[PDB]
Amino acid sequence: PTHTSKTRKLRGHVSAGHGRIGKHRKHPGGRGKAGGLQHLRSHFDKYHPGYFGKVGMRRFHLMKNPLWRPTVNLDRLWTLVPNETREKYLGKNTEVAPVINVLQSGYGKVLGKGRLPDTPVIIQTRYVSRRAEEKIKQAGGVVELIA
Amino acid sequence: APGLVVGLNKGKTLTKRQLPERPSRRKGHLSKRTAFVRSIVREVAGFAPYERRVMELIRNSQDKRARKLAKKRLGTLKRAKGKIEELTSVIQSSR
Amino acid sequence: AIHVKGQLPNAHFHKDWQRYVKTWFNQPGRKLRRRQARQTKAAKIAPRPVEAIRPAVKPPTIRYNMKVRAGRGFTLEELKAAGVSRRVASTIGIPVDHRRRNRSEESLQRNVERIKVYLAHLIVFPRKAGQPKKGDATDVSGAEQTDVAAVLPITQEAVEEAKPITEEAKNFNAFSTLSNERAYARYAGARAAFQKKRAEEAEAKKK
RNA sequence: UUGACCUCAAAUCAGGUAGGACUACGCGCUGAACUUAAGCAUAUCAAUAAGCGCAGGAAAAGAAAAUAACCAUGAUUCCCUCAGUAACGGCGAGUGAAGCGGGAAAAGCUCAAAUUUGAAAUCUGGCAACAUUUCUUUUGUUGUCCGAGUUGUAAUUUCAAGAAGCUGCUUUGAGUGUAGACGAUCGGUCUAAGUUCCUUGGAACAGGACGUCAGAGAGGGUGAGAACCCCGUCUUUGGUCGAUUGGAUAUGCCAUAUAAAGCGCUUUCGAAGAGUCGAGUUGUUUGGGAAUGCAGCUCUAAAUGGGUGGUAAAUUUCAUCUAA
RNA sequence: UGAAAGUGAAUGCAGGUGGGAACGCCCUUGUGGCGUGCACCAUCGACCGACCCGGAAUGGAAGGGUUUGAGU
RNA sequence: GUGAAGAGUUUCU
Repeated sequence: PTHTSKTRKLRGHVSAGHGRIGKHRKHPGGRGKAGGLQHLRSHFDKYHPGYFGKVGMRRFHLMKNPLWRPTVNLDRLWTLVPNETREKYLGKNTEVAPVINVLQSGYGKVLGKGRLPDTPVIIQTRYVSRRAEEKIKQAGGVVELIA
Repeated sequence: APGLVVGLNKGKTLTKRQLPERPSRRKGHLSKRTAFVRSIVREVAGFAPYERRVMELIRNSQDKRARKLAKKRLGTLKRAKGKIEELTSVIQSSR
Repeated sequence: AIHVKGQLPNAHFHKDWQRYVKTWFNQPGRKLRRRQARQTKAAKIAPRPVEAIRPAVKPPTIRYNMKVRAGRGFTLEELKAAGVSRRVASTIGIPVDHRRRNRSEESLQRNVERIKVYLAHLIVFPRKAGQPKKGDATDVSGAEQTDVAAVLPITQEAVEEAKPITEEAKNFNAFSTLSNERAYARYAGARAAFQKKRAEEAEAKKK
């Protein structure tokens, strides 16, 4: 609040912490971030490299909905099923395998990271990486593609 | 219909059904009464000067000149080709 | 000038922004006014439901096509399948959407099922009191205002918990199929051009 | 000569209408500069200030010539998010939307394009009569006559359709009086209680003692800090006007009520907005980038045609919509 | 990660080396040895994306690299 | 806009 501010302690000091020589005049190097190529170049080149220039193609009217594809890794596939489903199937030997719908969980692609249990499991996803599919096959499960 | 998110026929496979006919999409068809009215109007009013010039070019067998003139007068080449086809049909009917 | 750590400033306050500052001090008042307005409407239209029955539709785009939400109104084909005229649907509180069309039997059956449930649970007061006409009811004594959402909630599709792993699934190659299908779609036009050349440029070997 | 029609005049002709003011919000036109870019011209300030025209209680927008590319959505407006993102920018300073999704609220429709052609079935005005009133102030009906109108007023149709049939279909608008609830009610309230004693004080509304009310200890006044002195505060039924076919069986019932919609087999069909769309160029504007919108000039269309699908051009497909 | 089309992180105890907190076991008083070893730093590798390769219609699976990333 | 000439199916005077 105001009572704990530095201004209350600066009362009585003439320069208010801004010095007697340089003072606290209005904008002495310009306004905003102007001058980044001429007199702010030393700051720009050492703290914000790559600021000036053009790189890449333009895409007119980009819509992110067709590009929506969140990813999940293998070491979280068994976290998407309820606890009762995990107790029923994980580590057991059943005639049927649990089905994990990654799309319903809110992911577009299944990526291969971490390990999987040896219990078979069915993974439904729009996309899957090659390593993820190989590890799922090693674990005994299968990947069926959905839309 | 692969049923996947990639491919020529991608997408979830459902039970397709016949969509009902939309009367709005019937627009653009030529009616018998409208064609009769347009024929009468073409009988009463003559041809535009550019239409006559394109007709002369067609009768002189200068197809490229007729296409260029119709394109310049009517804007797009699609409209130019349609006008040339119509004028060619009228010339054939006249002959 | 800029000499401190952090990202470069990007404040969009070079106009007279203080003239058009919008405050929300009337937010509780607006909430109370809207609550009183809908309470007034409920008392005015009683015993009719406060909200009309809405169809269940699939949102567009791949980001939301896995969900189910409420639509604007039932289509003409859905009303015809449910045996409700479009001129009577508005009277009995069934919205009509002429723009939407049923491209799938699944959506058609889902919506006509919603209409049938609505019709079964609907009580229609006779226009002439004590003279029940065709389609009306004579048990209007117990009628009261009830929410349509409770009767017909918008239900998301259920997932399959488990199923046997088939040998066709075990032999299926998901990643290879995705790559091959993407390549097939990408180079479909090039193959079509090659087929056209293979036909036209080889027909020259006839004469 | 007269009459008819057309066009154009005049009347202090009969009846009307407009101006002006208010501008917080609203719809447009016109339109800067200071300033920032550490200078400065593009840019920015800003599609702002000033100027001008025009409304209401809201205005505007609005039921796709709309998105999307999906398992598809579905009038308009507003909020959150998209997003300080795509994009624009001496790519410098800076600027900067839209689809989807969630919510508030939801309401749909009307004409022109058709031969009623066995009947202009349409409308205004004068006169007269009969009703009506927030109201002797308001608003209609009927009769007759004269005008408008065939260079087109009525009816079924508006593309979601629909018409002509063929063809089985089924059946309804308007006065009064009682019990709860509704704008305002008010003859305005049963709406509760100390002004007892002692001290100080000019004055007790201060302190102390003895009490009281409280669904009322919010506030104000009274000669100083008053729940009980006063106005008030809290709770609380009933008189009256009006709506009282506002609603209930709105009774008792006036008399609506015999000609009018609906699904369905079937075909013939199915009229759909022009100096408009579109193209070029110029200016301006936009995030819109080989033109986002607007405007001037030139050219100037078509009927499965035309618009849109955010990179200019040609060709072939597809999706969506149906402008002027 | 790349401009993008796209691809997309375990050889191992989720690796080795050095210092290293705390703890445990001994020697005897030491600025003592032994065993693991949190955090952090330095370093040698492994994996993912990009690039440069060979590269045995479409695909780039294995083998690589003096490299490159705001990665595991 | 309307009518006559001229120039090596047309528009220049």
